[PDB]
Amino acid sequence: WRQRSNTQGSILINLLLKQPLIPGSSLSLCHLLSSALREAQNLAFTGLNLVARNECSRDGDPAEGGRRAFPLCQLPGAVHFLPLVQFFIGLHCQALSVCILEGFSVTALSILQHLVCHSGAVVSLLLSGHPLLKMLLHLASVLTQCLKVLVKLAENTSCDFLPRFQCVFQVLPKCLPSVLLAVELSLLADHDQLAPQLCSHSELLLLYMYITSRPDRVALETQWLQLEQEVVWLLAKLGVQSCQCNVEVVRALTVMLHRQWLTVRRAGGPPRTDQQRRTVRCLRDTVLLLHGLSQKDLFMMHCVEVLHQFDQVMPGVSMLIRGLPDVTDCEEAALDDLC
Amino acid sequence: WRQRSNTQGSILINLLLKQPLIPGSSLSLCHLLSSLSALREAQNLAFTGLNLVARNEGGRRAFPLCQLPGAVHFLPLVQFFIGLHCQALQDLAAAKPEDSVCILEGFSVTALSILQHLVCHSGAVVSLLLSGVGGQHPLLKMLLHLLAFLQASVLTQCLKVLVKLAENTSCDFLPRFQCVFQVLPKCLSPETPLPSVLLAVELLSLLADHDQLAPQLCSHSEGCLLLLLYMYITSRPDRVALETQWLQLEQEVVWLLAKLGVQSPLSNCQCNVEVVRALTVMLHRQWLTVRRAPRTDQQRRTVRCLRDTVLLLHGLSQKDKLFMMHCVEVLHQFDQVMPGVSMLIRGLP
Amino acid sequence: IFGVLTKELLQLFEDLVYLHRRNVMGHAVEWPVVQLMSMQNLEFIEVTLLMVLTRIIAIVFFRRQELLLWQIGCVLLEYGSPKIKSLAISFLTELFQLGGLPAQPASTFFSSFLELLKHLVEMDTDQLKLYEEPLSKLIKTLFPFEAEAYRNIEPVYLNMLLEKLCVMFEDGVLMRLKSDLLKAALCHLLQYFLKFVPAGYESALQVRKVYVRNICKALLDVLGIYLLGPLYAALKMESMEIIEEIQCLWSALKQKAESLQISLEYSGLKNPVIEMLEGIAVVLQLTALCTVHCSHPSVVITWMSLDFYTKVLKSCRSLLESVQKLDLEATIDKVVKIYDALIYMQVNSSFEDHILEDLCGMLSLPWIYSHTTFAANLLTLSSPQAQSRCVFLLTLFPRRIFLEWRTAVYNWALQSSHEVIRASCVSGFFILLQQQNSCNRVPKILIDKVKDDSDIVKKEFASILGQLVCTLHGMFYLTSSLTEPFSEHGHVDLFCRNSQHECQLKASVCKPFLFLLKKKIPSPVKLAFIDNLHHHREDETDVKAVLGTLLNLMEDPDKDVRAFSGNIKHILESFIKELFVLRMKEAYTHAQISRNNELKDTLILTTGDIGRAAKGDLVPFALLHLLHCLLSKSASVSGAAYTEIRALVAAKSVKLQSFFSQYKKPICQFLVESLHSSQMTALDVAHQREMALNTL
Amino acid sequence: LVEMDTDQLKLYEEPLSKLIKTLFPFEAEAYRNIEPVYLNMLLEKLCVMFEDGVLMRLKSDLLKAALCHLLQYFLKFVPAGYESALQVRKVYVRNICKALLDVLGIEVDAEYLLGPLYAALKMESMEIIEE
Repeated sequence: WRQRSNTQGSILINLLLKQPLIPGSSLSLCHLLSSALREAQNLAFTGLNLVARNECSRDGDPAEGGRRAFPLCQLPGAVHFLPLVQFFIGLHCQALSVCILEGFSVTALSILQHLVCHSGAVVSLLLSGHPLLKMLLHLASVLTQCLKVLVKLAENTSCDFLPRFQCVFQVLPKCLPSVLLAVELSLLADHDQLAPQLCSHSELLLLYMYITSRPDRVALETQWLQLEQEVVWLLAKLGVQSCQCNVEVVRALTVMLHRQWLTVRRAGGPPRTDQQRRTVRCLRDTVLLLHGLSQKDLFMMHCVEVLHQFDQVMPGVSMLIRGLPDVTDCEEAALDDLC
Repeated sequence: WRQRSNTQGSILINLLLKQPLIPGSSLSLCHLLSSLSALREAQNLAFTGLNLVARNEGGRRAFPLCQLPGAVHFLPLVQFFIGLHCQALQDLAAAKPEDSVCILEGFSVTALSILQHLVCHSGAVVSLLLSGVGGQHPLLKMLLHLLAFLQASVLTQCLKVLVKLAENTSCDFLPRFQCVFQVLPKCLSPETPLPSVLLAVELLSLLADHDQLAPQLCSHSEGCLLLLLYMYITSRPDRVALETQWLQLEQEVVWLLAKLGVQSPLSNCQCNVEVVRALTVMLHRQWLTVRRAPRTDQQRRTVRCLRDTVLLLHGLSQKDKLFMMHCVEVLHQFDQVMPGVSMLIRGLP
Repeated sequence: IFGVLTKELLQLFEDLVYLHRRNVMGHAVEWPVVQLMSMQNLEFIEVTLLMVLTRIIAIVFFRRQELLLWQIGCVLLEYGSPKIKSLAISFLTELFQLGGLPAQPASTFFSSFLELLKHLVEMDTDQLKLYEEPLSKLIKTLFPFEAEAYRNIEPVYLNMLLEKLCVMFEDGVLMRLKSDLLKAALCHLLQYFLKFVPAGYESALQVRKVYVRNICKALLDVLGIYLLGPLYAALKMESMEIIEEIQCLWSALKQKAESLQISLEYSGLKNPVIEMLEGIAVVLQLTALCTVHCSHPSVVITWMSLDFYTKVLKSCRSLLESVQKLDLEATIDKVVKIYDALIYMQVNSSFEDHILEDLCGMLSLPWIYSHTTFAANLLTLSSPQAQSRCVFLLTLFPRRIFLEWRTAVYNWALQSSHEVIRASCVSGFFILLQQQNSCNRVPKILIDKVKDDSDIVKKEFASILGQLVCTLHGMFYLTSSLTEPFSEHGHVDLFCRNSQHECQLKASVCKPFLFLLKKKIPSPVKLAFIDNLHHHREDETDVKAVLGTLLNLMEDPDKDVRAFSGNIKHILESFIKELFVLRMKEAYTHAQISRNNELKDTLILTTGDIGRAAKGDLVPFALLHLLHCLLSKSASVSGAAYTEIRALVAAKSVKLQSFFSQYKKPICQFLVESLHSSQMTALDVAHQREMALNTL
Repeated sequence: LVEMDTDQLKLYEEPLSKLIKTLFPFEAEAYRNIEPVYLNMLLEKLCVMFEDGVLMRLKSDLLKAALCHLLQYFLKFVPAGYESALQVRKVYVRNICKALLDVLGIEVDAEYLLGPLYAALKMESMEIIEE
């Protein structure tokens, strides 16, 4: 790694640096840095750029055990960038012209996500509290993006330590399109281990109702698939853990299901379209979902009240599934059981 | 090449990155780095060029400077900044506020000085300057226009950039450069600062590089441009230069005087008469050293200066047909110089 | 003609570089490099070429035509191995001193330094012999002791230095055993940027201070298990950073010192006896640091306790009893030095009077006699420098316990006078009583005891003369320590080193010590013979006797020691003229008998100095005699005089022609009289007049 | 990639490359499809070979067809995206345009090159659309 690994992180620093940097923001991040401590943080940022130049941070944090799969680079001087991030936390503090930093702050968070990719240790420093990250947890779409950067941080975070990070967020309600992207949480299920009890609830179903709603205006087929992937992650979470709310999530799935397969039948085509290919993957997932529902139970009786509408979509889907490349035999076996 | 080559370019990028890496500059690159939209596009391009420099790591080369299409693109972004500085210089001529516009040009000039460092760092930027409009670069031509116009220090830095280019630059490129010198001799002033005078000595080095510059000569006295500049060097008032630093500027001048003699081509000349007076001024510095009678780096330099004087003394006899006559005007000093020479002999090992 | 030859030589140099470049590629090798070519043989030819080249480079001195060879030289250095690489680096360094650092070498020049840093962590001892301490000195040259080049050093270069900081002690390579010349260089390197604290806008600053804490872990290095004394000065610099910066980690370092104390606590043997001594070393520096440093607010902040230190010394005193006769010896001398350090730590005030009495017993420790609670029992319990250190411990005590004993100890110093111990006695006599100095009396003592005073001891006597002589009997502080920083690698030697003279003296009152300095006296050097006078009435004939000593100075065995000039002028500023004029006439007569220009030159410089110092016409009249010398032929004379007249003007703050009317007048009439003397014996009429007119 | 697997690379031939073309920016393209971080430059390292446009140098015409797909990717690259500069693209994809003229100079049939020629028609057509 060494310098060659360092360049990729530096390029991420460059993207914030590039006019209007990344996302068309006017600030270069260094430009955003342009009180006395904040000026010192800007000096620190130049030093971090100097750290990027050395390439010392790359080929750093070598052990891959526990956190972020294959090991992240050391990203030494990530903390100096973090001090600049703390300065970003200081900007817009009164809110937490007006909120001018927010757009810069979101850019800083995106840079922070690149930094999180850059250092496994830097993620550890944020977990220790960092402290600014805890303040961010204490405090719109950019905020949803910041949560997504946190989700990348969670993937970086080692198991159990990540559970501690889930503990760090102040409230499940506080965690509760761009919001839909934030829903597509799923990372915590991906970080399987502790917090299974947190996944267990009191009455989730409301989120399933939102999936039934298809509220986001874009209503992208890929976006729907991402919601479906989040539901699949929830299904995986339920298996790790070991109802009427589950039926309500099923009801949202059914509204998607009647369109699924029948929409494919109307197309009468192999799913060349990426959304069409995504639908084919979703149909295989639905067959897998049916197998999961069979594993759950009781569950079938709740399924039965909405079952007749589901079945009319299902018979066409079963023919569609055998044809589809995305559909798989284990999902198909559940479909055969439905047959 | 390989990783080491990439690092050298990265260090050059790092110097641009430091804000203000130049002393007296609030930021270098960054907010300093960035039609207004065309300039913004150039700033985005410059970030891309730095990324390109990150992506990719005997005499004519001189110090090797990496040449990149991306380095050229970064140079083009630098040229756009230079154009804004050049526009500021035209605005200053219009101006009769203006200092703030000048400060922005100075920021760019500091940026150019980083650019000059970048030019030493990258072969491609120098090659673009070498190509010129068709000659001096059109971006280079704008810099020449700035030369025609803190601002003086920026001009000295630009001259330093030309000198760095000159070691990289071919003798022919120096000939294209020549006559900028013809205006430059007019530009040089007793009022202008000693660091700028050191830059002028670098300009003298540039004259050695180009045969046409070599053709311009101290000989022909006042009519010759070189003799008048040499006469200013001979006076050695060095009012801007301070203490050892004043001596160091003099030491650089001594190296330049030595260089003309080393060159095969080099009062009939005003400068040769001035040089005997200049030798006496050096002798006065030597006499102060003799009174001290070289732990100090300057003191070691003074011993080096005395060795330079010994080479100078053979040259001084060559400079004036009436070598004795030059001595008679400087002769009371010359007797002191002989005493200094005896002290120097004790110093010599 | 040389330049054309040089151009051919440069092409030959380029061909050798090209052969190196082909080797650098490491792929295809050119069939012909000439003759018979061996790559090692070519390197052997190149090393000889470089030494000639280094002389040639100074001779070259060509702008825009030298850095590229220097840039080539760093690449050549990478090709070069060990000493062969080092000699080229040294040639580059000499060029570097003349050219500072080339802009073109830029990062690559820094890279060459970086390669050396990589080399230092894993360098063969045989490779180290090839490596040059002077090459390390050139690295020392690269960052100035003050600001200089380091102040002008590139921020990017500073970043390379920061990378260097990660290398070595941050690496822990510095803790790892290293060749001493390299280790001293490493200590110098921390000093060059960190000790200077120069610049640092490029440097981390507050981030750097955290790096400095990492550097502090590096600073312990071998620690409990040279540069460290240099580091100890560097550690003192870290303490200096705590001083003032605290005013508006060191405690952990104190804890680390406590851990070394804990090893001593487990056993006297358990503390390395030398290592415990090393911890004791710089304890005085710690005393200088913090509250001493604040002296030069609340005092709530506490320096490491003297009582805790005294207990450690008591453990040390037990350890010395513990040490075998084979054990201790020079190491024991180091333990005594630590006891001396404790006395330095006490500085103006001993923490304990009983501890001070213990210290007097400690000074005798290995050898006693002459001038004690232990008394016979301390003898019962069981080096020229060591004797001097024991004398120093007695010197540090003034009066108090054994105040009479201290006079007896001075007698003991008189009793043994061999080598340093004879020298040690001479230092002891000068510092024997701070109180005795305050009362005014002839010093006598050792100076009275030996007329010769030894030769090294005589140099010590000159140092004693600075304490006495011009310095007044009344005593302020009574401490010579002042505020010393670090005297390079020099041994501490005397514990204390760093407006009119010192806080009426007859020339007869000076008596023999004044007598001992003489033109006859060997001197070589006059050295501290100028002493106190060089650096707070009615002498009359005695003043004339002092003037005769000044006349011996005027003869000057060394013209440079005449030294007498200016230092004498300051004394003059503080009846003499008739004697001075006679002395000048005698000097001229002596000069004529010598018939030597160099002797005359020393006199001419002296005459000029006397005039510059003088606020009176008679010195100008002396200048007029020099003007008569200016009339005289054989060179020097008027050309020397014109410089002298300018020198007279500089002291004069003269009005030039307006000054000249004041300058001339009756003196001008004297000048006319000198012209009249030429008229009296023209021996050339109008031709004689023309030569006079040129003088006019 | 042009010579990484040797004969085995020949065995993958167009398909390993075709999978790569499908994998990034295939038909849909978009800012989302291509990472800003890979940037125009990640495309550019492939692009310098494209500027050479050595289809004859390339072992497989089908591999060239994947390269032709890459030329289509260059057409996809034209658009407004983060990490892409239009002036930079003219600076970069100008030699590749010269390479296409070279392919025009010595081709028995346009073939995969014919798709590149349509790509040559593209952008040149865009300049007609603007300038």
